Amino acid sequence: TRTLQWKCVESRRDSKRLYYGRFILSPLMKGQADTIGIAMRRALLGEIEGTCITRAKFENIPHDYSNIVGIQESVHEILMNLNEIVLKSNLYGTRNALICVQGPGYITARDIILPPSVEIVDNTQHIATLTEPINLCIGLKIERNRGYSSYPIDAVFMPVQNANHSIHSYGNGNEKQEILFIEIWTNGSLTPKEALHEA
Amino acid sequence: FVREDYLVRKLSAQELQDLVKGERKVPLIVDFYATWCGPCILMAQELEMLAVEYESNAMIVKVDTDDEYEFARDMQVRGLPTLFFISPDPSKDAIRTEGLIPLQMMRDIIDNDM
Amino acid sequence: AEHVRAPYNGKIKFNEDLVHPTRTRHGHPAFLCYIDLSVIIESEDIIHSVTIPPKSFLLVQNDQYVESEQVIAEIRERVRKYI
Amino acid sequence: VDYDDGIDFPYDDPPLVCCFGAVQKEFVPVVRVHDNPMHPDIYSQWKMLQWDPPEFGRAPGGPPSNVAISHVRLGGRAAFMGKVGGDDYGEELVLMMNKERVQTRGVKFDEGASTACTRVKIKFEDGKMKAETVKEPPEDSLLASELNLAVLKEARIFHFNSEVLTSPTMESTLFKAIQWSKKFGGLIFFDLNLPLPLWRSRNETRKLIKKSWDEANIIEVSQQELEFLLDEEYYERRRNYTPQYFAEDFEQTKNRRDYYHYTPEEIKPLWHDDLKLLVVTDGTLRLHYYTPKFDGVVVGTEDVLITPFTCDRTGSGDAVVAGIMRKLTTCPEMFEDQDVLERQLRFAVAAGIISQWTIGAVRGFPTESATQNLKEQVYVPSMW
Amino acid sequence: LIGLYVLTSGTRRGICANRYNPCEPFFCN
Amino acid sequence: GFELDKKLGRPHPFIDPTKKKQIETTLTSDESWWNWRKPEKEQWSRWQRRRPDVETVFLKAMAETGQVKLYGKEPTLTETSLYRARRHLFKEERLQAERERLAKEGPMAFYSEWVKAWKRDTSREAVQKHFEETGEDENTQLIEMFSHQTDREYRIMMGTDVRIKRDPLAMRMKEDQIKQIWGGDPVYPTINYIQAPDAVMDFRGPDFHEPTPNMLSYLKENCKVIS
Amino acid sequence: KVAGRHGNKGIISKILPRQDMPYLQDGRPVDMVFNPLGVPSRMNVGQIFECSLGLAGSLLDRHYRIAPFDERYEQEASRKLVFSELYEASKQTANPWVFEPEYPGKSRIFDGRTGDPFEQPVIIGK
Amino acid sequence: RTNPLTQIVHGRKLSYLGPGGLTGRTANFRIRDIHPSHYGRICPIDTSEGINVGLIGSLSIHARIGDWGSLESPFYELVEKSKKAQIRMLFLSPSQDEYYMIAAGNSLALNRGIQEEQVVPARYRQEFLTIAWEEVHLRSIFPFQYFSIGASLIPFIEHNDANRALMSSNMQRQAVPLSRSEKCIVGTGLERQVALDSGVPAIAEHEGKILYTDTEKIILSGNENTLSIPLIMYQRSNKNTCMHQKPQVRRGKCIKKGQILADGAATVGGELALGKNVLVAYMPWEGYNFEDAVLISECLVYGDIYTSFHIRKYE
Amino acid sequence: SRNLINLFIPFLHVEEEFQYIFIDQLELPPRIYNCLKKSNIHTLLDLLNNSQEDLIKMEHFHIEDVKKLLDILEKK
Amino acid sequence: TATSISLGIDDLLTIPSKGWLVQDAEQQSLILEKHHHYGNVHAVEKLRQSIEIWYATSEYLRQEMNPNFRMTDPFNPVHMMSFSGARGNASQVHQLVGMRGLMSDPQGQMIDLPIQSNLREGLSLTEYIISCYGARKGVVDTAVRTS
RNA sequence: CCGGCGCGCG
Repeated sequence: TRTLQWKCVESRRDSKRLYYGRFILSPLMKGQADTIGIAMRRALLGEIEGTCITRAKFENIPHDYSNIVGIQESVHEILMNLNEIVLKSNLYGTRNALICVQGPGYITARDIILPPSVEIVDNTQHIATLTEPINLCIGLKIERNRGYSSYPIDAVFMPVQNANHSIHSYGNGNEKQEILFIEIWTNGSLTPKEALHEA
Repeated sequence: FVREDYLVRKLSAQELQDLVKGERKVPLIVDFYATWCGPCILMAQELEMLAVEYESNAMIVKVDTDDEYEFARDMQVRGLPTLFFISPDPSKDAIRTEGLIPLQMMRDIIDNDM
Repeated sequence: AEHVRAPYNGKIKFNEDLVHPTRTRHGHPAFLCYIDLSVIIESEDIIHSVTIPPKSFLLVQNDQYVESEQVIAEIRERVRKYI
Repeated sequence: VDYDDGIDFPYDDPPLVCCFGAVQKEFVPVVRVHDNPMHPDIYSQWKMLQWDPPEFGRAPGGPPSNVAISHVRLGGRAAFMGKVGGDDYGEELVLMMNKERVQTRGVKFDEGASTACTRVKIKFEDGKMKAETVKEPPEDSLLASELNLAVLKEARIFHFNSEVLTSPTMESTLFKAIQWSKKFGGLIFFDLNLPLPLWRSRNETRKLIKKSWDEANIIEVSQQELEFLLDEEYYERRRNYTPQYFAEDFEQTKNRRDYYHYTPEEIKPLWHDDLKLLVVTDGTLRLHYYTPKFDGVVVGTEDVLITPFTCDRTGSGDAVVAGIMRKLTTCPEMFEDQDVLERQLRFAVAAGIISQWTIGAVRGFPTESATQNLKEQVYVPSMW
Repeated sequence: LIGLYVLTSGTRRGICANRYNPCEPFFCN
Repeated sequence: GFELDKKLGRPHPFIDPTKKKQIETTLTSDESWWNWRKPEKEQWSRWQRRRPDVETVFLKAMAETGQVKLYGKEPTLTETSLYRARRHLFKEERLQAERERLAKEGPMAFYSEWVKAWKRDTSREAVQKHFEETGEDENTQLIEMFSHQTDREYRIMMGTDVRIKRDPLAMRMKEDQIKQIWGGDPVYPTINYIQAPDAVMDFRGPDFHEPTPNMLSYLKENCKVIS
Repeated sequence: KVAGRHGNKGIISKILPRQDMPYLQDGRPVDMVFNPLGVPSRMNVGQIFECSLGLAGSLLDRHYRIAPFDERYEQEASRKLVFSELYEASKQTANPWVFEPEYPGKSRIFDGRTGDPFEQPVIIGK
Repeated sequence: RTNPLTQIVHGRKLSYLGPGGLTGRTANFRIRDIHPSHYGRICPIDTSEGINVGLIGSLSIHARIGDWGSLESPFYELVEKSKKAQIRMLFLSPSQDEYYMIAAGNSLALNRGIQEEQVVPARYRQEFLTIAWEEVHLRSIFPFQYFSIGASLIPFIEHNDANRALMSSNMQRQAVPLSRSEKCIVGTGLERQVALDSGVPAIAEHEGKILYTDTEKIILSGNENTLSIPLIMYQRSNKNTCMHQKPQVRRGKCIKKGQILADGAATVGGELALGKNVLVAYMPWEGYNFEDAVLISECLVYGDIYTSFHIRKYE
Repeated sequence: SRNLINLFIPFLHVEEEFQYIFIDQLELPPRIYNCLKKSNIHTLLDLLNNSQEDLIKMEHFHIEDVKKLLDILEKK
Repeated sequence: TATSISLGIDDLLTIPSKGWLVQDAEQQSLILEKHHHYGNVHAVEKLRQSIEIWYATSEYLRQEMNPNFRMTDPFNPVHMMSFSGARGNASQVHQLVGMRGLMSDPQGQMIDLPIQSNLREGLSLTEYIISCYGARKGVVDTAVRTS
């Protein structure tokens, strides 16, 4: 119906934390595709916000460069694993979550007690492994923000992994129309279509 | 004080004859090799790994064909690398494998045939 | 020392009686030139002429074939050598 | 025998070749005694015997599957004819041949056999330990009813080794396959590659190989194999001869390596009527060729010292034979023109040279582009 | 210096501008 | 012929074949000095093969297409230098030809080269028939066709981007032509160089020395230091 | 201070957001930008060979351990190795910008601030 | 102890200084130069910068100290037919180095003659010649024969000017171990040698099986001998650089004597790993890479690509 | 500002409502087997990648061969 | 930045006639060595010839390097980086696209073996060792130019 | 809070 249309020409879920999408937008007048592409690229790479863990509190740790008896990973590795958890939320503020389990076993991302406004993208993400029945209580801090940043966690809030666009001549030079393609890679916290709309 | 770097022992034809004649509790794996043979290096490393795996549950020995050429020809050796899997039971028959067979193949032969 | 190089592929044409035979510092037979010698290269398209200034070594022979950029003429302490 | 098989077709290019025998990983068959052994345990010294090899192992050959893989890598089409078991190792071998684009339609599976495994019984005859075969491996147990007549019809060259002569079943199957191949117009390529048993005595090996020798149109032997088959001691004495007072020519004063070219009169005992080409290989250094019309030698070279830590001579003879077949299938004038024959044999020389630069026979087989590049780099342009 | 050299390097001329022997906009300011 | 192709700049020999003469007979090595005699046997050089480059491959491709014609089958070094001097004009001609083909055939026919899963007829007449029968205009059909393109095909099609403007000759160049840029396969196989990114180094391999013994344990082993 | 293994040293003078860095034809921004004028005066061509082959290895999931003086096998041995591995990565991953027949090793990249391509192809790598 | 490369190259230095040796002011100007007897024994590239240039040397990869205080390098001997020559690799002292015709070329050349008459570059009596193969006595065949460890870690070194090779060797000794390490995509194959001989990784002293692994220890048991190997965790060097080890094996893995058990700092999988593989462009960008400046992206910062631990000591 | 907004409005618009099973191991007739190689098909994955439309297009391929291929695949 | 001059492997342009000239010098060096072995020339005549024939060849490549750049690749990055006067001179570009020429041993004398390859092609093991003679001089002469 | 020795950077 519309003279100018857009559509998702390919959608692909490579893994639980890597979504792909390609979109088309035609016909565009000459010069419009360049403006749309550059502004959309900069918005996708800089203006889309994400939700991340930013602060985790331990109880029986001298410093983040020490070990715990019965836990295979040191505190530094636990913090690095916590930094890789992909979250999703539409709200702002410093929400807090809880990790409170008893071993032995594997502590995955599904063991986090989240507030109702925050959701887990990948349940299988690894945090630590308990070899013997020890107590482990970790208090987390979660907020939604842009860009990047009790032990502080260097949180990278950008959920779009990469973006690309291409411009092609539509055909005969009646108005030298153009075809715009946009490729978006996300971490699963939002789909490429959601990233396009939010941008 | 210093552990030896190699667990596979080199035997003569007479020593191998005495070993086969005598009572055997674990499988005996006999390797025929020559230092001028290129494939025998990889077989040597594989057999070192196999000897590490089977600490006391198998016996890995090697015979040089430049010292026991006639003995190798008698034992029906047509080339190198060649392995002989000798079962501890005298009633059973030995198995000759020719080529650079995988380590898992050696494990299967030892487990389910000796 | 400046090297005159053949500007075209062709046949060297000059009279060897206007030059004096010598021996180069590299051990080669050559012709010493003390006059305004004219050397003709009969190339594939037309005949070309190369002017050889005096006090120069002419390293080529009459009717010899030469390639382009090939040296045809040359213009021009105490060490101990052990064999 | 009586009729034909399948449907006649124009057939695609390059012409197909068939390799008959056992498919094995590595397993150089030619084994003799060498007088310069390295440390029995430290295999890091054994590379020194790769750049100073025993003469019989200068360009070792292997199973026919090596020749098939090398031939395919050199731009040809090849099919392998043989039997493997139905276990994991047989499937692994067939997968190796398939990834190399070798036709495995001629491969017969045996679900009840263990691939590359032979049953033997150990006996103590006259005070010495010996073994005798109880059940042959599936690679030696291909029956004449298990052949693939389409492959034998399409194949223009039939290739086999003398390892099949150490098995009676494989011998009968080989002779039936040779009959089928000669019926359809193919050429028989005998690549001797004498295994360890066949070096016991000259007369026994001559009697064992005479029939297959006479059934072959193309024969490739090493210098050691040829001299063993004719007379080992005579040529050993001839090499050791030194003039007592003065040389007969200036070249004899240089004490260069001996590259003696056997006369066709010396080759006469081993010649027969259907033999179109005999090639004697002194590694990759010399390629002595003999045809009913002419004879000569192709001068080659080698450099394994250019890469001392990756050089390995295993599979070099397979590459030479594969290059010979590759040029024979596409250049029929080799059998009749001497200059063309030498020019095409330089390709096989280059292929053998490259194959010595990598650890592993299959892993190091060159491609046609690399072989042609090395041939043009080594030789002057007038010898191309 | 490279930027200025590229900026002030003028048109391709002669055989580097046209493939064949020839047997541009006008701006007010 | 000549004197007109030279005037117009059309492909022509540098030297007119009619106005060409041989170079007579030169010295026969019997009336020549020792230093100017051709060697009896050809000498190995390591410079006996001509160096591969981009210019030779592109000139051979353009001679195959008829855009230019060379003196022989293999372009000379003079022709290679001339192509290096004038190479932008031919690429611009190819780009203009591609633009004209896009304008003539239409987007559906032009871009179906990089959409192999599209089996419908892509001519303008077929597009108009589809629009009349279904109400889906050319843009809708174009969007539908690009919905079957793969990511590999899309990335290949990026050579037609208006900002990239990849050479059409290079886009359709085949592997056998491309390999001649560097001369083909290296004589030393690359498999010797290749190592797995996750490989763990085996220190008992053939390229390693024997395991270094503990100095104290080595002293005690040789019975030099008491317990 | 950062440096490569070819005597190419330098001080970090500027840090940009990823949307400001120049980016490739696959849309990925680069991590470092080096001055090309440092090669001719310093005469270290081996860094150009390494960056092109490092890019090829990352796409092909390969590592390369090459002994020095590989031209003892053939002329331009390093060029044949790098160009053929660049083309293999381009063909397998369907990334035609990785190997350009017009100018091997170099590709057109785009200005992250304007989205317009830089006029000349740029040698990129890893 | 900055990195594993510095631990091993320090012990292989040769100095003309010290008691009984010439001082920088004392040093003659004909010394500090390269002598033809150095080939294969002293690296011609590696030297100190400053007043002590040409007075602090460095041993080659294959160099050996003889029984007379002389340096030896191995050469491959080419002999006639009638000679046993059980081992053709003989170490050559500089005194006998001159009187051998040593070639460095290859034998991949053939014309209508025979191979022995092809000419190759060779060394004889401290000069460079071009003689036939039949007149060659020894061949130099090892790839890393003439270089030290520093120069042997430079890929495509034959395309770099030798002046920058000296600078490149020094810079590799100043590399900081990163909090996370990764192997180089392109190398020379000597990284595995450096890792093994530095002692930074854990090397098994006894064959057996892996039974337990964690941050603080690795437990290996073999032939009724159970050992426990501790792992260094965030220790300090003399240069304020962190030392740390992580396991490289899993429980249930069979181990040979001399095989790797764990990876140390600046070591991944048994190789020297002093840097990172990053996407790079070579172009001018608005003067922020003027002269030798480097423009980087924020991804290298918030990704912790070049983050390093530094530990100071206060007494 | 208005032109930019109009350029980014449309993105918010809504609308009204076998790799290792090879041909050789399969018992195929020689005529069908050789045709597949001429068209560069070596693995059963590639055989299933081609629709029946393209199978008939290649030379020396008939309708009978198409039916024979389906029966053998159904039996394995 | 807008033009973004760069530097690739194929931008390092050797003149088309290097292979012709290197083969010519190789043929003359092969002939003289045979006749020197014959006793038709003496050692100094052979020592002079090899040095001067390869110095003339090296110097001719340097002269033709610029007209090759000016006529066939005016916008070549190596040419622009030096012809504009920005960074680098003709001598250093010759080391990259021509040939490194001849070196000298510490005691003044020249080495009777040319470096006939450039840095783009890759020096041989023998040539790289010889080129280290000039590398040592530069660092040593720096320690005396300053003091 | 003084000098020697060793190692480095520009």
